[PDB]
Amino acid sequence: YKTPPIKDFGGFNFSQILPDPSKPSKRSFIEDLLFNKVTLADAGFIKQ
Amino acid sequence: GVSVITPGTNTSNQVAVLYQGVNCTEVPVAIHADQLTPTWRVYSTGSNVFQTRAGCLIGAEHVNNSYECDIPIGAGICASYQTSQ
Ligand SMILES: *[C@@H]1O[C@H](CO)[C@@H](O[C@@H]2O[C@H](CO)[C@@H](O[C@@H]3O[C@H](CO)[C@@H](O)[C@H](O)[C@@H]3O)[C@H](O)[C@H]2NC(C)=O)[C@H](O)[C@H]1NC(C)=O
Ligand SMILES: *[C@@H]1O[C@H](CO)[C@@H](O[C@@H]2O[C@H](CO)[C@@H](O[C@@H]3O[C@H](CO)[C@@H](O)[C@H](O)[C@@H]3O)[C@H](O)[C@H]2NC(C)=O)[C@H](O)[C@H]1NC(C)=O
Ligand SMILES: *[C@@H]1O[C@H](CO)[C@@H](O[C@@H]2O[C@H](CO)[C@@H](O[C@@H]3O[C@H](CO)[C@@H](O)[C@H](O)[C@@H]3O)[C@H](O)[C@H]2NC(C)=O)[C@H](O)[C@H]1NC(C)=O
Ligand SMILES: *[C@@H]1O[C@H](CO)[C@@H](O)[C@H](O)[C@H]1NC(C)=O
Repeated sequence: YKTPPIKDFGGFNFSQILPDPSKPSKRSFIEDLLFNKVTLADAGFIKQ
Repeated sequence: GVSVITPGTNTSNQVAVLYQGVNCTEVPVAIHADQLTPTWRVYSTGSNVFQTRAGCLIGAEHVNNSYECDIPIGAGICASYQTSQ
């Protein structure tokens, strides 16, 4: 389900919790904070 | 590790292999010139070698469509058996 472009939610606000396209990782603002807060190790990237 | 992808014994004998966590340059170096743990090398010729995040996928034609997962592979990749077949 795709959120409608118009954010007419009767004054309620969700911009921070909704995804922002500008982010290369389509993550909500709060999600980005969670990612940074966790000191992840062994990400499992392909590397080379 | 080396894992084998199959759609069923008799649905087809065609199968694909995955070198999880490997680069798609050593499996070519794993050609019959040097005998690694795998003995078969006919598919080591490639002609359809595909590199993905999970590892090196060989023998499986790479498409650019989207469908529900058929057989899990990893890192956002699932393979199926569709059409030609
Ligand atoms: C939610 O409330 C506000 C007012 O309508 C709007 O969301 C707000 O968007 C700004 C982004 O501009 C957030 O911070 C601001 O950033 C700018 C730079 O872009 C900065 O110059 C400002 O000083 C400010 O810090 C702001 O935190 C954010 N607030 C909230 C509650 O999300 C948005 O219009 C409203 N969204 C909805 C669905 O009503
Ligand atoms: C798997 O093996 C191949 C080849 O061994 C690797 O290909 C290499 O990829 C890097 C870039 O990702 C190439 O380095 C490049 O060098 C130029 C200058 O020559 C630089 O301007 C670029 O920014 C980049 O750093 C490299 O030439 C290329 N070949 C080799 C032998 O390294 C590949 O990276 C390995 N991993 C994967 C996922 O393919
Ligand atoms: C699935 O579709 C995408 C396109 O949305 C394929 O990516 C690339 O698409 C272009 C145009 O069809 C292919 O043509 C080539 O484009 C390059 C761009 O650098 C150009 O230099 C060449 O002269 C040629 O016109 C391109 O080969 C194709 N593949 C790339 C860029 O890697 C994608 O290949 C398709 N996936 C498949 C067939 O598995
Ligand atoms: C052999 O073919 C039938 C097709 O209905 C099915 O049982 C399956 O594809 C095969 N049997 C197996 C894998 O045990």
